[PDB]
Formats: sequence, structure tokens, C-alpha cells
Amino acid sequence: DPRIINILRHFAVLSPKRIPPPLRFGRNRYLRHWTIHRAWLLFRRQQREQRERILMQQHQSMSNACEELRNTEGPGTRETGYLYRVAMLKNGVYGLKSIPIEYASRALVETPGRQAWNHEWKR
Amino acid sequence: IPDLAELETRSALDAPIPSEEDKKEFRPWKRAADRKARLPSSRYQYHPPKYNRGPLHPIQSPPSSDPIARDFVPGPFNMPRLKETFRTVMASDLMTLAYIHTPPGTPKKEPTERLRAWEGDSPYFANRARRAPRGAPELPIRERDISFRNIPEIKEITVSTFVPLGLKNPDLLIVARAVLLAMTGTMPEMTRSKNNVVQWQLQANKPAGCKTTIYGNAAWEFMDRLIHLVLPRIKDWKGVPASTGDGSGNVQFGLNPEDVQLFPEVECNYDMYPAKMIPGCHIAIKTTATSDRQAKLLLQSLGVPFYSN
Amino acid sequence: FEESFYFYQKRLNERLTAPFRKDFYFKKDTAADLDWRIKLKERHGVPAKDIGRYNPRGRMAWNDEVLVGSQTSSRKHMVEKLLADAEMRVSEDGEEIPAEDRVPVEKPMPRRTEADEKGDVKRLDRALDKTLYLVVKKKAKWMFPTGVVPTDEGLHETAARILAESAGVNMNTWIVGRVPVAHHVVRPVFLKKGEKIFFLKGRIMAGQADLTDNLHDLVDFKWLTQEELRSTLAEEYFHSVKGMFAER
Amino acid sequence: GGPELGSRRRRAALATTGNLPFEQLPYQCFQDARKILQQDRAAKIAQIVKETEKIKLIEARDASEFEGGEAAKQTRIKSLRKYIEELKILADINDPEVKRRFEDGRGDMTKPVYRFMAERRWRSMDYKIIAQRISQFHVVPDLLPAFDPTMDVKLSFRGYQVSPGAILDSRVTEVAPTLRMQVFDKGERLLTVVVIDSDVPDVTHDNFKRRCHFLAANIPWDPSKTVLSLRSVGDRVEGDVGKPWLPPFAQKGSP
Amino acid sequence: ATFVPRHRRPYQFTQLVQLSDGSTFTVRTTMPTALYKSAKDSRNHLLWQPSDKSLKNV
Amino acid sequence: VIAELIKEKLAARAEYNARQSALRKLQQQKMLARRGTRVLRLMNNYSYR
RNA sequence: UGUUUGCAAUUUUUUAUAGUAUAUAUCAAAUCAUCUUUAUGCUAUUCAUAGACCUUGGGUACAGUAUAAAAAUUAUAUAUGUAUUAAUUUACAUAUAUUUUUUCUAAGAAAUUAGGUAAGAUUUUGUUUAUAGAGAAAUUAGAUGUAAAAAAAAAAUCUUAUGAGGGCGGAUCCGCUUCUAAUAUUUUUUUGUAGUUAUUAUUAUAAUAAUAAUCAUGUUUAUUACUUAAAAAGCUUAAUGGCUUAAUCUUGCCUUACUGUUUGAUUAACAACAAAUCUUA
Ligand SMILES: NC(=O)c1ccc[n+]([C@@H]2O[C@H](COP(=O)([O-])OP(=O)(O)OC[C@H]3O[C@@H](n4cnc5c(N)ncnc54)[C@H](O)[C@@H]3O)[C@@H](O)[C@H]2O)c1
Ligand SMILES: [Mg+2]
Ligand SMILES: [Mg+2]
Ligand SMILES: [Mg+2]
Ligand SMILES: [Mg+2]
Ligand SMILES: [Mg+2]
Ligand SMILES: [Mg+2]
Repeated sequence: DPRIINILRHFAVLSPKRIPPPLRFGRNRYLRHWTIHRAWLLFRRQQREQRERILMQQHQSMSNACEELRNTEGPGTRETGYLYRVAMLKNGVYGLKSIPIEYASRALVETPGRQAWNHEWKR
Repeated sequence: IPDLAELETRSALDAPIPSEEDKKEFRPWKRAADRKARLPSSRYQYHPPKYNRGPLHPIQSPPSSDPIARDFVPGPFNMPRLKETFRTVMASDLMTLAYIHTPPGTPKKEPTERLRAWEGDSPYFANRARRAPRGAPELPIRERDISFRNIPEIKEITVSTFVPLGLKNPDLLIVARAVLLAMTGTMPEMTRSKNNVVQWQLQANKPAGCKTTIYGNAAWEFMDRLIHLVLPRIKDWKGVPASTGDGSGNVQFGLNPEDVQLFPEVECNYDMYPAKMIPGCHIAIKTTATSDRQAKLLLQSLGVPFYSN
Repeated sequence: FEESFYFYQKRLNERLTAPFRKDFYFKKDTAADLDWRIKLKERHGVPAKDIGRYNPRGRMAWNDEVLVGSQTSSRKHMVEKLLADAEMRVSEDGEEIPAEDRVPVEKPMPRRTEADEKGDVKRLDRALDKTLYLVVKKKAKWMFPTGVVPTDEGLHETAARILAESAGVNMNTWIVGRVPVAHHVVRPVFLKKGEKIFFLKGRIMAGQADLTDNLHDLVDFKWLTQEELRSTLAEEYFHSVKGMFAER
Repeated sequence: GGPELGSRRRRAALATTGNLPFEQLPYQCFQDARKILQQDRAAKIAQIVKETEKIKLIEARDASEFEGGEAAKQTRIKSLRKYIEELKILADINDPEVKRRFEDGRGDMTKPVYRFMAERRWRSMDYKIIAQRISQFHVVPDLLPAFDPTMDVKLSFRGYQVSPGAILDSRVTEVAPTLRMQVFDKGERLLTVVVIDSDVPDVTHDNFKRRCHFLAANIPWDPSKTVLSLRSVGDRVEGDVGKPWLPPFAQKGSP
Repeated sequence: ATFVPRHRRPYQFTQLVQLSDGSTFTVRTTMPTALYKSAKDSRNHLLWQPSDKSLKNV
Repeated sequence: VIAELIKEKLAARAEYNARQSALRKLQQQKMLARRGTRVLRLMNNYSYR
């Protein structure tokens, strides 16, 4: 009971009748937030257009490569489109071992570790 | 230029940044103290109402983005390191790994009506009702290709707990609700049972669990806590089953009570919950993907191991 | 602006979120409780360590914004306050530890490593906030590891073989698939034979390149950034691969 | 400390605070945000000068050079002009003082920025009301086959603003009303005002007839003008009154 | 008259997380601990590091 | 200068409370006369009620 | 001084001034319980003050990296140690309680409430995919697609018009009717399909062409519009019909589930009458 009463007190401060009220800004305060909200959503637009511009440029570099490759005769006696048809195959792309977990598991960090990189890694 | 003349000339954005001498005289704490009085209130005293009564009611509510609104939630406090990771390294790898080339002058693909109509010379066919979905009774969504305009991402996550024994012992529901509160940072909503089963002592229409939903950054942070702090600490964990997937780009899997108390938020105050009351949970990761093989390819990009099942 | 905006928003969450209940995390009159109450009083009641001093209630809750040049919103100041709050300030007996006998916590590692200071271009722990590219010199032009495609292999089987025959097998690498991310064409001189190079993307997770006993006539190597490739690779060679670059 | 300065809070704050422009209040996030919008306004202005010159080249370009000819030359200048009109709004839609100036009614309606915000304000509440009145009172199709208003019109009788569709006493409506109009497109134009009674009973033929209670043409108007008193359309305001104000009336028993 | 609900969110702190590799990053959580040291995580697990021999005991 | 504005604020309020009380006085007076009036009308059989 | 403390920002109204109807201020009401002691307390330091580490206390602090200068201040009954003074006065220190500040035992965890009105939501059943405990049977999460810069122009076919008060006969009614306008229809004769971002090619960062992307000045959990067979669920009880654009569901405020009289119908209710049903003023 004493431990359960402690839980119920945690749900009491979260009651709709006890949580803090909606903010009340004056004008100069309301306009300062309107200016900060307008610059944040603009910063997000710039980061979006940049983010999406690079993706479109990577995509076009792939297209220009896979368009040339589609019209290449070779190597040797292989006919036109061979390498192109071999590059468009998706064998193993949608399986369990598609992306190595040593690469995906390494998410970014604010500061590096004691050993940032392991040059002594051996096969 | 005449066009530049139509712009506002009293530009406040083109003003110089403040001065230091004038910044040293700006002391909001001293203004109120040295005032020795209360400033008169402004005659503008509009306050958002508690109810929305229509688009034509005299008193209208502002959008949730308005700070004075009742739905306002303060904006981002940080950048989740797993969203930055995906948008920085992985997004281009999925776009490169899953890429099918379309020649330049390829005509667009016109989708065909999935509810077919009767076509023919029989006079009956004219006013026949459209045919049923071929195969299943409900139409499944069609898969979109992964391109520079469709990168599958994580949208939200739903954590839920089903506690049937809470009908006998109401304390199991208070504890289950407090774990999902600390595990997620939201206030869960109680759920009820829907079917009667005498063998299982299950009565219908009685509170028997809770559920949360976290969106945006909160969902990316929850995955970081889960993939990198919780799942690695489960004893003899093989991975997420390869059978998971609803056929629309959403992944589901369940945890045990011995794995829910591994969450840093639950193991810090583990002594405040009674014994043998911390529940398990069902975690549904909803992605922007459009297939089971796209959602599995997305989680593999985040460090989620799968095992054949 | 991101640092100012986060800090600006962490104080709005102070005015709208429910208060902090210490009784839900610390048992009364214990080592954890006494440690919390001591460091809480030094913050003047604010249970948070990264928003300075601000009371969401009272006659002063309207003054929530900091002025220009405020160290409080910086990312160096919050980490200083989060580390100053992690040190145990109360021995397990319950008494305050002297101001001199307190153990400072191990501080985070710096973002700029030693290689960043020296400028070693053969090091992979350099420029940790950017993408590094492996260029190799062939007995001399800097380029990426290339090789002719035999009639037996494809583009992804040749790239995997060329890389091993060029930089050793001691690199934990991953060819990102079979699709080429860039290409460079050298027209023929009507004579001489032209070249149609198709580049495949690769990621390295551990190891280091090794040019000993390489089958191709390679001399040196280095790991460069995008801004550095522009000064090392040829103008036409660079114009063809730059579309493959990333944000960082 | 007179009323000409504003409200009491202003006159009180204007004497207990410092003289510092609102845009220079040394707040950290307010200034970092101001710099983001300052560097963006300079990028929109630089874009207006770039598209402006791009039109000069296309203008000097003879239609014979265009694959589509004169038709393809105007469809391309039409798109550049519109693109320019959008950058002129986006160059000031983020200004905090342009918003203050507009909300105070002190906005220059000769500029696209203030007319853009005036129409947005009008289309939020007052347009939805007039739209509902036109449909529920069957003004369409009775008077016009289709009608989508594009300017604001608020009429008042003896200083008292009347709501759209309100039943007014015959003594109140005995004098010509005063229209508070607002146009949202640039330039000066001539307006024509017509007041029509749509429910005049004609017992002889057992049907309703229409009757004009006011008619006036050649009323010059610009987006800067606000008030128009129909009494003064001949003497003060330039116009041609075809029919002076007739007091509205309704015989007993009719709807 | 549809009700306009308000959000009921508990107090959230900013926490420093130090993984087993010594790397650090900041998160947002409800627990009041300022620094969370992790001795066992994905950086020290054989299922996430199948090519790390230090963690391989055979 | 702030005390003057506050005195103007107090004066406008105290003035309204005075004119508001004077209006409430007259209303209670008119309600007292209306509820006290009694109109006895000739209904039938020479009876008044 | 209700309204957030740096400044004419919502709607209508009162009063006053200027002004000849407008303009500003002001007032009230609606929308909303935002919490408000400018310090009287706390904190750090120093000194008197005993003296082997004590009470009580007097100063000091100068505040944008805001500050010691309020992170939340009430009141009372009993008893006690110290000290007090002309006092169980006062302060201190507890223990026992009772208290206001509603601010700490989840009703936004419960009840299947069925009518009037207003707003909002619009496949809820079943089937099916997946999902710790979980199994034939428990919960949760899913299950259509499209569109969102912008048109311009010529003819024809009708149909409409309280359009031209059209014309000819017997302004408005009827029959003939030409013109104009509007909706619809044609696979119709077409014109245009940009701009922006980037890519490739050519030309000398700009121009031209081609290709791709493009609802987005907006807290992406976007939003908005249209579309998503039939059955089923729901709608007081069987069956049939109907409703999904409301007759279902949710919420707010309510009780018209009102009083009297009365119209036209149910091809003159039930193949009469009567009790009935619907409907108007
Ligand atoms: N959101 C929009 O206004 C918008 C406009 C046009 C297109 N889109 C499309 O939507 C998809 C992407 O949406 P998005 O661009 O809005 O994503 P977004 O990531 O920028 O916004 C989603 C969430 O990320 C947060 N966020 C963004 N930047 C952050 C930062 N630096 N630090 C911390 N948090 C941050 C946002 O506040 C929000 O919570 C794409 O298909 C894009 O083209 C979105
Ligand atoms: Mg963004
Ligand atoms: Mg269902
Ligand atoms: Mg099962
Ligand atoms: Mg009903
Ligand atoms: Mg109701
Ligand atoms: Mg009959």
C-alpha cells in the first residue's frame, strides 16, 4: 500500500487539473516567440532542401552510371547490357545478412571513445 | 529597382545586432524590482477556449504551434543520435542498395482499378456492382520503390501491456501504468478486454492494460535506448523473429518482465514497485516503409539483428 | 541558433511539464536522497542541471530568456554541469564528503584527436565529423583503386577483388551492392583505347589499408576529405565522382 | 503620457523601461533567430534581382527564337513575374515588426506584404461568414448564377455595425449606410454599388419582383481607402448616383 | 463542442550516456541520473560485433 | 508617472462601481414596484381578481 | 490594478475627446481560475561574545554567466530544554496533533442512459498479417488509390434564364421565336504545360536544349479534397426496408417527451363507423 500510494501520487501531479496552465505571453514576448518559431521552421526548410538536394545528386550520379552501363558492350565478347543486367540483380538485398551489423550498430556519438578507430584489426 | 521599392523599408531583420553598452543596461530583474508597482494589463485578453464549437463560432482556437494554445508541446530539446545517423550515412546506402534503373523515356505506369467492373455484351453487366477484391477480402497496399524521394523511416512506436490478472488484483494495473510512464515519458491510456472466456477468467469491458504512443524524436530516442542498452542485456537473446511484419511496413515484437526492468528508467527505481508486478510489453515499430522486406531492411540499417523463425 | 533554440525550449518545458517527484526515485533519508538534496539546493530548487536557474512559478516566471552572450545555453556548459552532478557528494554513511576529497568523474574524450593535431593523412581516426575517402597513387596520379573487368566477373566481383589486391585484406569493408554510384569515361584517341570506369561504393568499419605486395603498381595511399580530394584528384576525374559525395 | 502614445500599459511601460527598438532586445535566442531570417531576406532579395534581370533578357529576345513563339514567350514571363511576386512576400513575411505594424492597423496597404496578410485575415473568419450567408439566403442562384466574393464589405447604419443577414428596424435603415470596404489587389479602380430588394411581393401575378434601392457608379477605390458613405457619393466622393437611397420597407404579412 | 485536450508529460531530464567504448552522447529521459554509465551494450556484445575477437571466447 | 496611470485605472474602476451601484439601486426599485402592483380586473359575475 | 510585467495584437458594446460619418483612448461582457508578499525569510562570510569546542546575535554581499536578496512563506493546542523581560511576552528547539495555501491516494482508471439542439468524427462487424506470457479461443498495431503553380482560344449540339422588361400573334400568362449568358456534352480544331532545385550536352558564372524531382513560409504524427465492391456492426426488442453526405458515435448546453385551436392527406386509413397514422398554420 505505501509503495502503491507513491505511484498514485505520481499520477496525481499528472492530473489535468494540477498540470501547469497554458502559457500567457505579452505582445513583445509573443512576438519574440513568433520570431523564434519562424526561424526554426526556416532552418528546418534549409536543412531539408540541402538534405534532399544531395540525395537527388547521388541519385542522378547513379542514373548516369547505370545509363552508360546499359549501353556498354563488354567486357570482351559479353553483349550489350550484360554488366547492367548483373548490376540490377537484388540477390541477398532483402535477406537477413544484407547489411553488416558491425556497420549499422555504430551510431554517431557526441564524443569519441578511448579508441576511436581500430587500425590493428586483422581478418 | 521598382520591385525592391515595394518591399518594406522599415526592415527589422536588416537592423544591426544589439550593442554591448546597451546590453549591460538591460536587466529585466531590475526593472520589475525598481518599479515598485504592477504594470497595467493589456486590453488584449484573448485566451484559447476549452472546447472547439465550430469553424464559424465567434471564438476560435489557435493552432497547436501557438505557445498560448492548450495543445502546445515545447519543441525539440536535442537531436536524436539515431535520426542523425540514418539521415547521414544509411539513407544513401539504402538508396544505393535498393535501386532499379528506369531508362529516360520510360512511360509512366498507369495503375489498374483493383475493384474490377464487368465488361461485355451481356445486358446484365451494365449495372452490376463492382467485383470484390481478388484473393483477400481487403486490399493490401502496393509497395513503393526505395528512391531518393521514398526513404523508409521510423514514424512512431506503440508500447502496450495486457494484464488480465489485474481484474483480481487492481495493483497490477497501477504498476503496469507506471512502468510505461517511465519507460516512454508519456501518460499511458488504459485499455479494456473485449471477449469473455471462462477458462481464462476473462470478463469483457473491464480495464486490463494500458498503451502509449511516442512520435518524432521521442520514437528515435526510444529505439536508441532499446537497440543499444536493452536488447544487448537480455540473456540468450537470438534476435527479432524474421516472421514479424503485418505486410504493410510495421514490425512487432514482445518483451518479458525480466527484460522490461532492464530499461534504465525502470531499473533505477526498481525498489519502488512491488515484487512480481512489473509487466511485459508489446512494442510495435511503425515505419514509413510499404512492405515487410522494406521494414526489415530498415531495422537492419539501425542495428537490429534478426533470426529465422 | 540550435544551441539557443534547444535551451529556449528546455525552459518552456519547465513551465508546462509536471513537477519532479523525488519520492518516486529516492527513498527518504538515504545516501541517494541526501546527495540529491545537497546538489538540489545548489541549483536553487531546479531539479534540472542544464537550464541554469529558473522558477516556472512565482512573480518572476516571465523572465525565462537569457541574454546575448550567455554561456548557460552552450553545449560546453551543460556537459560541465552534468559531470559536476554525477560525482557522489555523500558517502554511504550519510555525511558530506569534504570539498577536497571528492572524486571528479572521468571526462569525455575530445572531438579532435591527435591525428587531427598532427595532420596524418594516413590515419582513420582523423576528421571524425567528416567522411574520409581512400585515394591511392599509381607509379604518378592519385585515384581510387581500379582494375579491368575480366570476362568472368562482374562489376561488384571485380571491385571486391581489386580492393584486396590494392589495400590488403585487413580492412573490414562492405561493398554497398552491385550498383555503380559514379562513372568516368575517357574518350578514345582515333589510335588509343578509351576507358569506361564504373565506381562502386564501399564502407570500412575497422582496419587499415596496406600497399605491401600489391598486384597493381601502387606506391602510397591516404584518407582524404571531400574538400581535400578537390585539390588532389584531377579536374575531370573529380567532376565525375563529386556527385557521389554526401553531406559531411 | 497621452492617449496618442497608446494603451495604459504602453504609456506605463514606455516610462519604466529603456528606449531600445524591439528588434534590438538583447535576448539570446531572439537574436540568433533574427540572424537566420536576416540572412534569408538577403537571399530572397538577391533572387529578386536575379529573376528581374532574367526577364529583361527574355523581353529583348525576339519570339522567332522561341520554339513556341510569342505564346511560349508570355507563358515564360508570366511565370517569372509570379515567382517574383512570391519572393517579395517571403522577404517580409518573417519580419516581427511587419506583423506588429499590420496588427495595429498602421500597415501600408500599397505594398503586397500588408495586402497579403489582410486577405489572409479576412479569409479566416469574415469570408466564411459571407460565404455562408450567400448560400443559406439563396443569393445564388437568385441574384447571380455563381458568386465568390474577393473583397471585404462591412455596412453600418448610424455608426452601428450590422451583422451579415440581420433584421434591422425600418427606423434604423431610413438613412443610407456606410460601407467599410477593403480590396486586396493593387491599383486604383472604379466600383459600382447596387442595393437590390429581392423579395418585393407582386400580388397581381402571384410572384416576387426585384427593386433597386440604391445605384451608383464611377467610385474610385484603392487598397488604402477604408470608408465610403453612400450619402456623399455625389458631392464629396467622385461618383454618378443613378438612384439615391430609398428607405427599405416591407408591407405587413409578407415574409 | 469537442474538447481540446492538454498533454500530461512528466518531468524530463537531460542525461549523459557513456557507452562501454567510452563514447558519450546526450539523451532526454525521466530518470534524474545525470550520467548513465553502460558496462554492457551493443559495443560490447558478440551478436552486434561478430568480428571482434576480444569478445570471442571459444 | 506610473502612479498617475494607476490612479486613472483605479478612478475608472471606482467610477464604474459607483455608477454600477446607482443602476442596481434603480433596478431593485423598479422590480419592487412591479412585483408589488396589483391589477384587479372585472372578470365575470361582477367579480374582481 | 485579474490576466505575466518591454510597448496600440480577438469579438461586440459603454463613455470621453477630436471631428462631420469617421479616428484614438476608455469601459463592460465573452473566451481563460497564471501561480504575482520587491522582502519580512534563507544562504555564504566576518566580528563581538565564553574559552576548549556555546548561545544570542551586529556588519558585509551590489546581482545577465542575473543574485544571498524567495523552489513556494498560514494558523493553532498541549508539554518540555535554553534565554528573556516587570510575563507561559518573546524567540529558539523539538514531540503530539489540527490547519489554509487544492499542491501529491490515477475518474483524462469506473457507470454500455436511448430524447431536443449545435458542432465534430465517418467501415466501426467480419475476414486477414504480425505480435512476451498466449494455446482453437485474451491484447495491441496494421490492411485502396489519386490530386493540390497556371491556363487561353474557335465552332457546333441541345438544355436552361425573374437575361436583352427582344420581336411576331393570342415586360410578366400562352404559342412561335433571333441574340446574349450559364451548366453539360465532342475523341472535338487547337495553343501553352512554365518557374524552382539539380543533372547532362553545347556555347561564352551566364545562355539554350533535354532528363529527373517538385501540394508545402509549414511545431511530418503534416494538412486538405476526392476515392476505397458487397455483406456485416450500430440505430430499445423479431423480420423487412432505410441511414454512412446522418437516422450511428463523441462532446457542450438543455427538457418542445410543451398549452389551446387548426390545415391538408392516408387516390375518402382498416373495401363501413369508431378507436387510429402522417402533416400544416
Ligand atoms: N515538415 C515540413 O514542413 C515539410 C515540408 C515539405 C516537405 N516535407 C517532406 O516531409 C519529409 C521530411 O519531413 P521534415 O523535413 O519536416 O522532417 P524533420 O525531421 O525536419 O521534422 C520532423 C521532426 O524532426 C525535428 N527536427 C528537425 N530538425 C531538427 C534538428 N536540427 N534538431 C532536432 N530536431 C529536429 C522536427 O522538429 C520534428 O520534430 C520529406 O518527404 C520532406 O520532403 C516536409
Ligand atoms: Mg529539416
Ligand atoms: Mg475490425
Ligand atoms: Mg498466439
Ligand atoms: Mg438514437
Ligand atoms: Mg446531446
Ligand atoms: Mg375507406
